[PDB]
Amino acid sequence: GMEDFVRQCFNPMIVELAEKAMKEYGEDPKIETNKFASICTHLEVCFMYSDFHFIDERGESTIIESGDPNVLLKHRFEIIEGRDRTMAWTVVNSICNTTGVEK
Amino acid sequence: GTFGPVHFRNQVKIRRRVDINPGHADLSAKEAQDVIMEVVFPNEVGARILTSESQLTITKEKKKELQDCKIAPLMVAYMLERELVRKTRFLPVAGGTSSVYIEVLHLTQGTCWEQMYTPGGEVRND
Amino acid sequence: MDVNPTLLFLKVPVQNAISTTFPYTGDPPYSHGTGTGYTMDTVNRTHKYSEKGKWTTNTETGAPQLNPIDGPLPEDNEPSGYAQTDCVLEAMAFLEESHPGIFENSCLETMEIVQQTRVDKLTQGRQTYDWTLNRNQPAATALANTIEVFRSNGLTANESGRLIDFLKDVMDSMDKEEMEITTHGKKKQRLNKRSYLIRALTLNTMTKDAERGKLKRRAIATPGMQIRGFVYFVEALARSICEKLEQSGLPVGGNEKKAKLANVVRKMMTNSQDTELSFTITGDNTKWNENQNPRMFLAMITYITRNQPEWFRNVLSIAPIMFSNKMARLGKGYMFESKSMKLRTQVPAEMLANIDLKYFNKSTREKIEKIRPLLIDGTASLSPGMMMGMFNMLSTVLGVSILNLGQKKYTKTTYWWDGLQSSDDFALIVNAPNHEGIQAGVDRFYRTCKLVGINMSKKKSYINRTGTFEFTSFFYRYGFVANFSMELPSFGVSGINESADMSVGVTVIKNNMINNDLGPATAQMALQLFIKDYRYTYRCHRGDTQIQTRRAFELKKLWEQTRSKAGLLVSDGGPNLYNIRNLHIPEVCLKWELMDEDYQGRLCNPMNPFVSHKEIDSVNNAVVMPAHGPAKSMEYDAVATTHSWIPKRNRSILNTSQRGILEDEQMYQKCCNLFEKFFPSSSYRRPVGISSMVEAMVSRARIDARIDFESGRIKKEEFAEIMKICSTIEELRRQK
RNA sequence: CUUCUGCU
RNA sequence: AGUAGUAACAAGAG
Repeated sequence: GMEDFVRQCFNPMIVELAEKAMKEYGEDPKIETNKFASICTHLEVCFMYSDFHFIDERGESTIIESGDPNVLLKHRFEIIEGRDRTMAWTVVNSICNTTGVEK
Repeated sequence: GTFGPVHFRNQVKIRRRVDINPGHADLSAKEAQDVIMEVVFPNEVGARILTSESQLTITKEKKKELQDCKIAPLMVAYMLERELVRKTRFLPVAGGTSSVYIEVLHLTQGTCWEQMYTPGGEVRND
Repeated sequence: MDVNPTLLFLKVPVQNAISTTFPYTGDPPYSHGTGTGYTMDTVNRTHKYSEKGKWTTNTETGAPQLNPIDGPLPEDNEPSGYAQTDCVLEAMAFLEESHPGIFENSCLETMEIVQQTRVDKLTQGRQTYDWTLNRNQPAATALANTIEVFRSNGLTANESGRLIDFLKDVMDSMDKEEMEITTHGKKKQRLNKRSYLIRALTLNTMTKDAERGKLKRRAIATPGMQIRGFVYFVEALARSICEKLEQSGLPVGGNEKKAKLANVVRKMMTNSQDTELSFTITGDNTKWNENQNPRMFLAMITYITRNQPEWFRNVLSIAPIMFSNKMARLGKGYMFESKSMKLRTQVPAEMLANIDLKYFNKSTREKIEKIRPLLIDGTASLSPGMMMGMFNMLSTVLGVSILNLGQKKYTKTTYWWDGLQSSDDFALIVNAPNHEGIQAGVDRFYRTCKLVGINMSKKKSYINRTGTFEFTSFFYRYGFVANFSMELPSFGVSGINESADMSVGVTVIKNNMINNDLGPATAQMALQLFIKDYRYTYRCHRGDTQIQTRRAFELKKLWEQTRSKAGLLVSDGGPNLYNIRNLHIPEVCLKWELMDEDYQGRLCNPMNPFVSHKEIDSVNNAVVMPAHGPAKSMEYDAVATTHSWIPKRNRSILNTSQRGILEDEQMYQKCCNLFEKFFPSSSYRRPVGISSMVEAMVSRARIDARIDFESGRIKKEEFAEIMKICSTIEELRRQK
């Protein structure tokens, strides 16, 4: 039906993240299939918006698809989405308290 | 504090709820915890946000005062909770029921005597 | 000239001098040996008091059961448990009529409680029977062991963290065909459905140590983890109901209880007609627990939960159902000796069902013979009565219902009654036009109680003119009298730690001055005696003293080095500065202005190894057990100082089979203490989340490393190392 | 024997 | 022996 489509058309961690979020949200993943697919698309896009993007020593944004673990690259984007509320809001406070941007 | 004469009388202490920790008059339990969390664990605050001038002023003053404090955060939170959350208990009182008077209740009001005492510092207008 | 202190009562009223009649300055009578004899005697007495009931055999556990409900009416003043269901229901209905909406509102609140209660709440309390080990374990340990066992058996609904889900899991486990448990050689044991049921309804039994005012010892019981879940909701409902009952003095405590009793009694005496004679009956109820049948509590729960959702009725009624099928574990067993051969031996209680009767004395032989029919797998069936019932609030509600039934609109006669009831103790006020009316009212109240099974103890009760009585050791003589002997055990060194003892001692003196009528001169002398005992107990005598102790050298050196001797804490040999003026000020703050800066810094150094901090629920809080009543949480004001250390833990488990459990505990602490280094608010507020700890800690480490890098708190090399380690941790978890 | 323990 | 009193201790587990 739909759950199989999501399993076959999304990455394992993406479907895992979406389903877990569904569990913490309250809805059953096997019943609200439209919500599940919408969540998977949202999670996926959010995570893509940070894939391969890093900041070099000059502070300039660079793109590195083949990520070298020995290169001192700082990820340009930190994904608040895909984690438990608590952890996400913890990251939010850490960013606001250090950088100073309004919460 | 100032000590007056001790008068022997037939003290009649009635049991009623009295203030142990007056706390902060402009903050409720929630407001107190909100400030506590924000002052001791600024990162772990969560979705809560300060929504009052009193909360903002207290948070600013405590943060200014707790600069470079190595004391265990749990003790800091416990002490802040003591100072902020209002606490009351049923005690047999004969004199004033304010916290400044209840804390020295043992010294002031006796079973057959009363010790005129005036606690130091300022007193709440209310 | 034979001196006789009792003659002092010829002038001073007994109540005003009641403290004199309390021997609490002596050691309490402890219990020696096993509690098997007392448990068997309690079971035999419980079944004898209901011997005229209906005998049945359970289809699940297979053990005999006794149903005394609706049995013959009491034909003698002998204690009887044959409660009548119609009378109990009628009493509940009249209670609801006298206080309209009490059950509806109490159910609404209790319901919400049920929705919002978490599994952690079962960690509160102590000494729960862990069915996985057949031994008493701390509530947290028994809960964790039960949860781990359930998860290994497929019961995975408790992960929601709601207590109702754990109860649901308990129900499913009850329906499980076979259960798997782990033992430690980390062996695995299989339990059939019948055996599981028996060990799930089993109640462990021990002896009530250090009980005062009683000659013969008694036996108390502790339930398992399954029962505790439903018992909590039943007690919450009973508490919510009792809060609305004027005659129920159970939920309140301390001065609040005395205030409630004084107000209630005052109003009762007031509304009484000027032309109506009044009398007061004081006395306990004989064999209270042995006669309170769980079926009656089931009936009351069903009546209270009328019109409520079926799930609420089921969850509330599960507790009485399990208690009606409860089995009491006999205990440690018995001990035999041979004088000729000069050797001792112990027979476990599980062997009493098959052991020979020639080894026991006449009394124990009779007790074994009388309990043998009810002995099932080493546990005795205990359907009748309520062995050490936790339904203190429910029983209080039933007693209050009987008390409320004495209004002039229910008696339909000139006489009427009211009063106070807490657990098994009560004080009844009867108003009647004449002595004949008083007698008729007393007889009617006694007979009605018998109807419900409650039965006043004519042995330890008396009736006098209204104005003086005793209720739960509180002596009312036109006003509650301040008894001080009851608080004597609370004096002296509490024994928490070197710092908590001082604050607790001064706090106890202050509280007794405020509440228990402690005179200022007596307070001074008490303070002196307490400081002397404190010094002799912790070996913290004054530096200038010549007393020789193994700790005298360090104290002497500290005294010589310090310039301002008065600033030293008493625990460091400093002089005592307390007095009536400052019994409420912690000693650290009291001496802060006099402490030397070097010593002040050393004593309050936050990096000191002695100070340790557990959850905030256990910060500046201690458990104190007074002469009567259960343990109470006392909060004391104390500054975190090197003196606030923790005493050594018992190591007797280090040379037993269960030593592995202690090791596991160590491992758990090793993980929880590490989590505190990642999430600082873990102790102040309970962390939440479904992710594994490792995942949360690694994520937090990555976030903190980035934030520190951006802020500059760490260098590029340190950040690279951190992530490298985080990636290694993720790989380690995946590799397994 | 030695090891381990005094609430388990 | 003694403690003590409805059952123990007068060491216990390796």
